Amino acid sequence: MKITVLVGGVGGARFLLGVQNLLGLGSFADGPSKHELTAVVNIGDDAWMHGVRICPDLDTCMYTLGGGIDPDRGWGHRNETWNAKEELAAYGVQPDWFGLGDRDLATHLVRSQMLRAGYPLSQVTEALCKRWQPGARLLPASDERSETHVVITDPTDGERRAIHFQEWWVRYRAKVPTHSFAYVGADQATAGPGVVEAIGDADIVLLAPSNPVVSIGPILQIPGIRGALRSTSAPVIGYSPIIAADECLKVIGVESTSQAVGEFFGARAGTGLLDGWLVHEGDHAQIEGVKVKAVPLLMTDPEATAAMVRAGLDLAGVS
Amino acid sequence: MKITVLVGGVGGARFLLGVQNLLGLGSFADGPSKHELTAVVNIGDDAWMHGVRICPDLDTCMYTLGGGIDPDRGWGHRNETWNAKEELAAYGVLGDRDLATHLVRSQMLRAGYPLSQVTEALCKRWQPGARLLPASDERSETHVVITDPTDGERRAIHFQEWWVRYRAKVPTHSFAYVGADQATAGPGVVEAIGDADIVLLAPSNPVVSIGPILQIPGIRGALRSTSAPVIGYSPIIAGKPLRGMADECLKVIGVESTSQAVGEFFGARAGTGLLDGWLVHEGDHAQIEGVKVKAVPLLMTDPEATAAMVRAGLDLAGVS
Ligand SMILES: O=c1nc2n(C[C@H](O)[C@H](O)[C@H](O)CO)c3cc(O)ccc3cc-2c(=O)[nH]1
Ligand SMILES: [Ca+2]
Ligand SMILES: [Ca+2]
Repeated sequence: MKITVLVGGVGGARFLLGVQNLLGLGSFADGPSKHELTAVVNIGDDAWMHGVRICPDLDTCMYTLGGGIDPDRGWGHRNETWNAKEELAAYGVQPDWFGLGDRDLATHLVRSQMLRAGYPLSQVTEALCKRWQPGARLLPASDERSETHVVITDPTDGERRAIHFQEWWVRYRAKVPTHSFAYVGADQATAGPGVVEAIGDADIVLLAPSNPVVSIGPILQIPGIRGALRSTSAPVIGYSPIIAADECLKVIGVESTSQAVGEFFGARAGTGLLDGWLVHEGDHAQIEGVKVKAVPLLMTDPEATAAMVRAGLDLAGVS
Repeated sequence: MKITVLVGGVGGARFLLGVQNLLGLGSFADGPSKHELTAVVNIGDDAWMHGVRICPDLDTCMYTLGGGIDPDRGWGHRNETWNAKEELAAYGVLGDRDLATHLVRSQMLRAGYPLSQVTEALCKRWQPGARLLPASDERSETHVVITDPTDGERRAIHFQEWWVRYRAKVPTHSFAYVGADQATAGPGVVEAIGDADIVLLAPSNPVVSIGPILQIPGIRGALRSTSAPVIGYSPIIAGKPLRGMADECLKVIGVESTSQAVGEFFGARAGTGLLDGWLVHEGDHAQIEGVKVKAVPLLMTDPEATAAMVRAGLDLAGVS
């Protein structure tokens, strides 16, 4: 009936596809729907760039579930052109390191016009989703600003500087000496409309195998959201993103193992979040209070991920 | 060595090229010129659209004098795409290269820069070889008052919406210059009109291209008082197949599409009007009391023919 998933990045979007294929939602609708998919989507990477508002995780989910995503980039449109970006370069304006594709820009333009006219992000997203018809509710973790910053040592002058996550990841490639993460605005952000209720009324809550520190983690920094998870009746099942990201675990000093990431989220039995923790084939993890089972955890295609989604329901004991 | 031109539309940009060709400015420069071209540019078609500020006449002048216009289409960039517009259409609500200009312009305006300075910043890239002064740094947007067919009410529509959607489809009652009364003349505009050796009104549409410049407080007063001669060019070209058609915007204000009527619209400086001279196309006549009228070729076939057109205006004014 009702399943809620926390997501970020391309992995979160690909996980949602697996849920949809499993329950006949969205593009995979084969007859009358009998379940509802709700995604709580990271806003930590959102940024104003060139006077327009970029919501990468919401867009990636919207584009992916709607059949518009670039299969080889994982972000932005299929058949994208970059003529507006080329002309911005010809004007010599900055930032020159962030790619605003022509098709993509229409999304940013409509979004920005609505937000400046007072529409909250949740409403903008549903307005944009009417065109894409993703077959899932894409809820921004908040309608208020909550942006992940990165504290680095700047290589041009050796000075400490905070840069938005986008500049750290897209411009520096996570290649600069990096000291910590800051979730600027998280404590002052309210849980987005429907977010607490979606976590509270779910039959199960799933954590997509997205980046733990900078995709899922920032969702968990919104005060209302972490409490909903601790207080909800539904089982909470996490998927480990460690199959062998590594850069962001290092910054907060956590090992890059399914065991360490499991204890990063922690056990509901204690002060933590998880009731179950699924890890990849051949991987072993043990958390007291957390049901751990090793299963195939590679999102090869919507069919393989659907099995991944099933593995979580089975461990949660939910039908 | 100082010539000021009021301009709007594609005709205004083509006229500026002729001035540049005559005085060796911009693209037609050989060695450093000793003349200065200043354009006073209509802002009446400017609009916020899709959250960005679109300024059509300033951009047309900037792209044209900067050599960025597509020679075989005559409008817009070379190698222009319309993919963002395609997606805007799919969303149910504007060239891709064009959008870059709007993105840069809007960021500057929202950061406190006035339109005059925004224009100077964009011109560093285009280098049009002319000073492009917005008629005002305040909003003054030309609307058209229609009878709306959903409810039969008078409604003001932005001229650009009227032009594609409502023109010739519903009763059209008047023009309104929204914001004009609260607008001041743009920086350097009054001084450009006052210090010129000659002021030219390009053969743009008189009501909605030149006309709205004249609604900006201060600009009409500068025109009446300047010591420079004021020479207007008629936009009426007779001899077309089927005798052409009447200008639709002149029709809204019930003015005939003749060089005589457009001349009387601007009127004579000797009276309450604006012209010292009025050039009409060969084979055409106008007689207005106080106004020197001469028929000469008035087709902007190429910068060379436009250069001759500009030369005739200096000759009519008696300015070297
Ligand atoms: O590495 C890049 N990632 C780009 N991304 C992806 C984005 O960086 C994501 O924030 C991270 O890739 C992690 O999700 C975009 C996402 C959008 O919604 C819109 C535009 C972009 C542009 C880029 C880009 O130019 N380079
Ligand atoms: Ca707040
Ligand atoms: Ca009525």
